[PDB]
Amino acid sequence: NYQPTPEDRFTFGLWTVGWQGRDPFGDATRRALDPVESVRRLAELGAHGVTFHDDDLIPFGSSDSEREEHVKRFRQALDDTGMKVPMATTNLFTHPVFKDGGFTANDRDVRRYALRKTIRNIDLAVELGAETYVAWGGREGAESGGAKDVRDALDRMKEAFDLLGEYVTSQGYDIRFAIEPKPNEPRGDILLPTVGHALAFIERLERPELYGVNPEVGHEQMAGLNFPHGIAQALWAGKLFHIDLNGQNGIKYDQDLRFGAGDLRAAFWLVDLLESAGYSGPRHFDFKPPRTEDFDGVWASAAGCMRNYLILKERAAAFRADPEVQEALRASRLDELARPTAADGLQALLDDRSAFEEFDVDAAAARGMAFERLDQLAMDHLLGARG
Amino acid sequence: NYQPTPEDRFTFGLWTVGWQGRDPFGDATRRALDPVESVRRLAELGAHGVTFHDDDLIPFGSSDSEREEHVKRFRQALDDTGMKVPMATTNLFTHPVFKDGGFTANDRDVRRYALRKTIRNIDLAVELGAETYVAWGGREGAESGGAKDVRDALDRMKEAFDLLGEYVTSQGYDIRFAIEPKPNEPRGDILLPTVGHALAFIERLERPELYGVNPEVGHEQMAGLNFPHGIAQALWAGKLFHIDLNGQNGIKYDQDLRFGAGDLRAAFWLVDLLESAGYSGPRHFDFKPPRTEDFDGVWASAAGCMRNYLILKERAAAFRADPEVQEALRASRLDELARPTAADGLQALLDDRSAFEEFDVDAAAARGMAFERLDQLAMDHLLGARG
Amino acid sequence: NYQPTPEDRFTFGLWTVGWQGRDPFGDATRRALDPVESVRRLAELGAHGVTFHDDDLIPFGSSDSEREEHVKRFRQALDDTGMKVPMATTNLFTHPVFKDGGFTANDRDVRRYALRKTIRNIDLAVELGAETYVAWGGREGAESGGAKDVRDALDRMKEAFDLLGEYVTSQGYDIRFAIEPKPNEPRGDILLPTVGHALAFIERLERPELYGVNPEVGHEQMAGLNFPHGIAQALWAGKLFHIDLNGQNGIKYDQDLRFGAGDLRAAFWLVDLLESAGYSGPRHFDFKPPRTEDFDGVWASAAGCMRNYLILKERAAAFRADPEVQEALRASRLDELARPTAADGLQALLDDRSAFEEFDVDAAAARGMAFERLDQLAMDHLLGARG
Amino acid sequence: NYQPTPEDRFTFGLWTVGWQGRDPFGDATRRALDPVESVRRLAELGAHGVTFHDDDLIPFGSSDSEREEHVKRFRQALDDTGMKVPMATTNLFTHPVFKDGGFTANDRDVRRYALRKTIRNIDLAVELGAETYVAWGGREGAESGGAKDVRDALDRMKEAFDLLGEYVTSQGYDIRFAIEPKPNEPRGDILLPTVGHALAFIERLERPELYGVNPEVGHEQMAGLNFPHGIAQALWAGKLFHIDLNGQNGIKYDQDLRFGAGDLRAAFWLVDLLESAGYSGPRHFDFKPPRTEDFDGVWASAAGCMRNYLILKERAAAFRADPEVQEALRASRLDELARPTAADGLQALLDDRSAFEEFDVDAAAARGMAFERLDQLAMDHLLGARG
Ligand SMILES: [Mg+2]
Ligand SMILES: [Mg+2]
Ligand SMILES: [Mg+2]
Ligand SMILES: [Mg+2]
Ligand SMILES: [Mg+2]
Ligand SMILES: [Mg+2]
Ligand SMILES: [Mg+2]
Ligand SMILES: [Mg+2]
Repeated sequence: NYQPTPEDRFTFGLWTVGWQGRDPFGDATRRALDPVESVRRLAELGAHGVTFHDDDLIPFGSSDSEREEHVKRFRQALDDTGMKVPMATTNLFTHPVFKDGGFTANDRDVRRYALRKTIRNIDLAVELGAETYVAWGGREGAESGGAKDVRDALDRMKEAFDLLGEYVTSQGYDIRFAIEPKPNEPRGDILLPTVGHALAFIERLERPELYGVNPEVGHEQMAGLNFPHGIAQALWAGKLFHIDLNGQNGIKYDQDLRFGAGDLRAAFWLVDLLESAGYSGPRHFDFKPPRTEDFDGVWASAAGCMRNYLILKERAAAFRADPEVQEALRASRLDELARPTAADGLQALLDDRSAFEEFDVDAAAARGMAFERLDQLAMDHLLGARG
Repeated sequence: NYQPTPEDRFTFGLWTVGWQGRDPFGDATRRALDPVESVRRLAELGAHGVTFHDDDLIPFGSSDSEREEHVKRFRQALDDTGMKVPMATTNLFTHPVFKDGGFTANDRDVRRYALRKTIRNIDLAVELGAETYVAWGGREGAESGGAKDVRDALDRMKEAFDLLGEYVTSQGYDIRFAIEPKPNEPRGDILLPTVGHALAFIERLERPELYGVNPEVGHEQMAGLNFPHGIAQALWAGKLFHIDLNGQNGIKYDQDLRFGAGDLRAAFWLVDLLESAGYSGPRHFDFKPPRTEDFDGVWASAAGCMRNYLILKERAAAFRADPEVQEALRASRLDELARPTAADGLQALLDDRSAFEEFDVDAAAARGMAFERLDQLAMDHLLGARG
Repeated sequence: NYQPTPEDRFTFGLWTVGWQGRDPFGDATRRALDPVESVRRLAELGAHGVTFHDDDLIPFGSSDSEREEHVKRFRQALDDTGMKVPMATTNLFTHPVFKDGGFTANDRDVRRYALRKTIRNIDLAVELGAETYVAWGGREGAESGGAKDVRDALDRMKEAFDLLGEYVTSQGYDIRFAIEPKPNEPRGDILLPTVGHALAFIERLERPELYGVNPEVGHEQMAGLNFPHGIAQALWAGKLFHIDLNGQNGIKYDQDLRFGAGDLRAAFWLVDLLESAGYSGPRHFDFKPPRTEDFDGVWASAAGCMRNYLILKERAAAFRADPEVQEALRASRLDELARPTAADGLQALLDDRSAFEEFDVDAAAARGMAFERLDQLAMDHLLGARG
Repeated sequence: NYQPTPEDRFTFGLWTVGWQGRDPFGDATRRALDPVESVRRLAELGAHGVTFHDDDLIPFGSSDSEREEHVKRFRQALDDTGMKVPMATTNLFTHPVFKDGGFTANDRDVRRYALRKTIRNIDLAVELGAETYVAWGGREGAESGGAKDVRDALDRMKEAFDLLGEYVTSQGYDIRFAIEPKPNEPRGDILLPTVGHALAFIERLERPELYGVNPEVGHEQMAGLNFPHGIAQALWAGKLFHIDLNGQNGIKYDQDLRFGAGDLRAAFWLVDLLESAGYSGPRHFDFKPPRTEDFDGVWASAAGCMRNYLILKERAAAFRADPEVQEALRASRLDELARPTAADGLQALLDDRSAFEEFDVDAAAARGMAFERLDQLAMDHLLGARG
C-alpha cells in the first residue's frame, strides 16, 4: 500500500506547500497558508517534521510581541501534532538589501547585518530543537567578470563561517552547519556551485568538523552532473548531514518538481545508495507544487513524493536481494573492485613479474564486463517485470 | 606585433599538433608527424616547451632498443633547439585493456598493470627533466548505475595515488602530481568531474602537499561552470600547478578549439586573473587542429593560440591601469570587499547597535552598484574602442 | 564616437527599462516608471521607437475613461518627442486566468477570452501606427506528459491564428503577425520551441503570407542552437519580420543581458549577417537591466546596447572590405560554394565521367580548407589588432 | 513474457550490432562482424528487418565483381532467413574527401561526386526492396562563422534534393526520402539541426510530397528539446516516415544507448504517442553496444531494446484503458481541449458578450487543473504499483 510511517523520517519545508505560485512571468495563483494549518495537514499525511526560513515563520519587520506570539502559536501546533523541527535556515535573498549578496556583499555594513540576522535565527532554531542549520548562498555571485573579486569573496565567506562556528562553540549548542550548493539562478554564477566545491571549501575552515553539505537533486542536475556520484563522494568524506529530494528535467531553470518525476532511473539509484549506506538523517522534500494546482493538488503532490520514495525503496531492496542479480554482480567483478590493489606493498608490486613483464594484455582485453546484462536486470526490477 | 618570446612560457602537447583527425565518424585526414619535426617547428614558432604521453614518444609494445633509440633522438632534438619538457603524462585510455578503467578498473591485475606502467613513465619523465606529472582519469567511470561502486572506486584511486607519492618520496624526485578533471566523454560520467571534486579528493590523501589540479577551459565549460571562478578557488587553495588553455562552445562534446575561440569574454577574464595573481607555471595549449586543415593550417592554429593570448594580456593590463576604471572600481566598492568583516571580534559585533538595531535597510537598499558601467568599460577596453 | 542616429532604427520595449527587478527569489529593487518618462529618456538617448504590451500601457481592469486617458497622454508624449511605435503585443501570461495557457488553454471559455483580448489590442496597435503584431506563446505547454494533447493543441493554435488573420483581412489593416519562439521558462516545455518549429507551423496556416517569426538571441541560445544559422534560415524563407537582440550565457535560465554581453563572437557574426543581407526592420532590444542597478545604471545599460551594436557594425564592415580577407575567402572557395552544382542538368551529370568514374578522391581529399587562417583574420578584425 | 513477434516490425542497423568500439580516445575492442552472421543472429532474436549504409555492405573502392558477390551473398542470407530491408542510406561522412561536407561542400566537384554516389546507392536500395531512403547531413556545417555562407549552402542542399526527386520520378521508383536532423557532433553546428528546421526546409522543395523526416530520440535530446512534442508536430504535419529509437542522458555527446535507458518517462510517453496515433512504419533501433561488452553483451543489448519497448507498450495501453484515468482526464478537461474554439464564427465571437464583457476571470482562475493527480496515476501505471 506504501503508506508512510513516522519511522521513515519524511520532512517538508513550509515554503514548499506554502508557495503561492509567483513565477517571474506571473502573479500568485493561491492564497497564503497559515503555518499552523500546514503543520496539521502534513501531520495528517504522515510526515515526521517541518523546516522553516525565519521569514516564513515571523514576517519581516515584526515587533517583539508579534515575534513571540507567532513562536507561541507554532510551538503549540507542534505539541498538538507531535511533529518535530529537525532543520532551520535563514533568508538572505528576498529583501532588496541583499541584492549584491549576504555574507559576501561588497558593503561591509550589509555583511555585518547578515551575520547578526543569522545569529538571531540560530538562537530561535536551537530553541525549537533543530539539529542542523542550513546556509544557502543564493545571492553570492556575479553577472559580470569585474563585479566580484572571487578570492576576496572566499576570504569573507570563510570569515563569516568561522564566526558562526565560534558563536555556537561559545554558547555550547549541539547544532551543526550545512552548505547548499547551486550553480546559477538567481545570479549568473554562484560561488561554491557544486558539492565538490563546497567540500573543498569546508576543508579550509578553522573547525572543519562542524560543517557538512546539503545537496539537492535538482541543483546537481542543473549542471549536468550525476547525483549518486556526488552523494557517494560526500558519504566517502563523511560530510552528508542533510539531503533535499526533488525532480528536474535536464539543464534548464530550477523546476523543483516532485520526487520521482524528472530522472526516474537516477532516483532509483539514489534510493539504492542511501539505503545501502545507511544514511540516518531526515528525508527532506524541497519541491514546488505547480501553479496550475489548487490546494487539493498541493496535498496530492505532497503525498506523491512519499509514495514514490516508498515504491523505489521496495524495488531497490528487491533488486539487491535477488540471487540472479548477485550472480551477475560476481560476473561483473564488483567483488574484485572491493579488494585492495596492492596490500603486499610497493616493493612487492615493483618486484611482481606477473604485473608488468608477463601480463597478457590481449587475454585481459578480451574479457567482457556484462554490464548490459546487469543493467537489464536492474531495469526489470524497477519496472516490476521479472519474468 | 604580439610576437612570442621565451619569457612567455608557451608549451604545446605532441598530441595537439600531431592529431591525425580521426573523429568518431571519420578517418584520418593527415599523416603522422615525427616528434623531432614537431619540436623543430614549434621552436621556430617561438614556443618554450613540449609535453608528451608515453605512447606519443615510444609506441606500444616497443622493445628496449627501440625505446632507447626514440629517447636518444628526442633528447638530441631538444638539445639542438633549446626546448624544454615541463610536464609529462601516461596513456591509460587508448589500449582496449583499459576499457573499464585504469586505476579504478574492476580487475585487480589491470589496476596493478596500470600502476607499473605509470611508474615506468615517471622514471622517464624525471630523466627528461619534467617538473609536473599529470594523471587524467579518462576511463574511470560508468555508463550505468550498477556497474561501479563509487565509494570502493574512490578507495582504489586513493590507494593508487598514495602508492605513487610513496614511490617519488622513496626515490627522492622533486616532481609533483596534478589531476585533470573532466565531467564526461568518453564515459557517461567520469569520477572527479570538476575542480572542486578534485580538490576535495586531494584533501583526503596521505601527503596532500604533493598533489594539485590541472584544469582545462573546455572541460569546465562542458558542465556549464565558470572557469575564472574555478581557477580562483584553486588559487585560493594554493593548488594550481599547471593549466590547459583551449576553447569550447557551450555544453556539448569536447571541441578543443584554439584559445580565444569559444567564449572570448571568459578568456579575457581568465588572462586578467592569471596576470593579476602572478601564476608562474607554463601556459599549456591543449587544442586540436580541425580535420579540415592541412599542415599549414596546423601551424597557423598554433601561432593563433599564442597571438590571442598576447592580445588579451595587453588589453587586460590596459584595463587595470586606467584611472576611470579605478574610479569605477571604487564606486562599485571592490576596495570595501577587500576589507575584513569583523576584525573587532565576535563580542564587539554582537554589541554593535549599528549592525542590527539601528541599521537603515531602506537606505542601504537604495544604493546602486554601478556594475553595468564597470562592465561597459571592460567591454570597451577589450574591443579597443575607448573613445 | 559611435553615436546613435535615427537612421539606425533602434527600438526598446517599455517592459525593458521599466522592469522593477522582481525575480523568483526576490522583491522589487526599483520603483515603477511612468511610460511618458520612459519615452522622453529614450528619445534623449537617441532611440527611434518604443514597443508595448497592452498591460504595460493600460493597467488590467481599467475603465474606458482611464483607458482613453492613458492613450491620450501616451500619444501626446509620442508627438512631443517624435518617437514611433513599430510593434505591439498582448499579455497572455501574467494574470492567473492564463495559468494553463492562452490560445491553447484546456478551457474553451479561456480560449475565447484570450482571442477577444488580442483583437482589442490589435485595434489599439493599428490606432497607434504599428506595423507588426507579436504573439508570444508563453504559457502554451506542459510540465508533464499527460496534461496536454499536443496535436489538439496545435489544432487550436492554428484555429486562433486563422481567426486573427480573418479579422485583419476583414478590417483592411496592413499589420502583419510574428511568432516568438522559446524552448522553456516558464512552462517545462513550450510549444513551437525554435525558429524551425515556428516556420513549419506557419506553412500550415490558411494565409501564410501574413505570418513571420520574431527570433531572440537568448531564446535560441537556451537550446544550444546557433543564432546566425537560425536567422539565415529565416531570411532564406523570407519570413524575418522583426528581431530581438540581447545576451545569454549558455544553456540556463533566461538572463536577458544587454547586447554584446554573453557570446561576443556570435554577436559579431549576427551583425555581419544582417548588414550583408540588408534587413530593414527595427533593431529591437529586449533586455533586463539587472536588479543591482538604480536608474542611472538602467540608462547606462540602454546606451551600452546601442554602442555595442555600432562598434560591431563598424568592425564587420571593415572585415568584409579588406583585400587580404577577400583573398582568404577565395582560398577557402566560398565563391565556389555560391556556384550551382549541376546547372547542366541531371542527364549531363549522369553522363559526366569526371564526376564518378575518373574522380581522384585522394587528390580532392589532400586539399586543405584554410578555415583557421580565415577565422584568425576575423578575430583580428574584431579585436582591432590588424598588425 | 514480452517475446518479440514479426508483427512488431522491429529493425536494426548493420552498423549498430557491427560497431567495433572505436571511440575518439580508444581503439577497437571487438572484431568485425560478417553481415550474413548479423542477419542470422537478428533473425534468431526475432527481428523483422535490417538497414544498411552502402559502405557497410560493399567496402569502399571495391570492384564490380566484389560488389556483385557481396550483394549475392547478402540476398541469399535474406532469402534464407525471411528478413526484409525497409530502409537504406548512404555514407557521406567517413572518407576524408567529405571533410568539409557532402551535398553542401565548398568544392563543386565534391558535390557532384556525392550526388553520383547517392544515385548509385538508391539503385541498389530499390533492387533490395527498400521503401525509404535516409539522407543524414553529417558533415554539413561549420566550426567557425566565416567558413560557410548558410543561405548559399541551403541553396545547394535544395538543388541536391530536387535532383534526387527528379531522378526517382524519371525512373518510376516508389521510394521516398527522409531527412535525419542532428544539432552538432561531428561539426560544431550542423545545418537543419532539429525536426522543425527539417520540416521548414521540406516545405520549400519542388515536390514536397516525397520528403519526410527521420527523427532520433538522442538527437532531439542533445538540444534539450522534448521528443514527444517533436514527434507530435511531425505527425500533425503528416511527415513522419521513419523513426530511430535509442537513449540519451541529457545534453552531452551522442551516447546512443539502448532504448529505455536514459529518460524512461519520455520513452513511456513516446510509446503512448505512437500507439495512440497508429504509426505503422518500422520501429528502428539505432544504438551502439558499449565498448566494454563482448558479443554476448551485444546480443543481450539488442534483445533488451525490444523487451523494453514491449513492456512500455503494455503499460501505456493499461494506462489509457483505465476508468479512473478516464475520470481524471475528464477532470483535467482534455475532452474540452479537443473541442473547437469558435466554430460559430468570427462575427459570433465578436458579438458574444459572455466571452469578454461578462466573463468572470476570478471564477475562471480559481479552478485547479488536477495535473498532478493525473501524473501520479501515470507514474503508478508505469511502475506497476496500482494499489
Ligand atoms: Mg531548487
Ligand atoms: Mg533546497
Ligand atoms: Mg579536452
Ligand atoms: Mg587536457
Ligand atoms: Mg528572453
Ligand atoms: Mg522577447
Ligand atoms: Mg545518434
Ligand atoms: Mg540515426
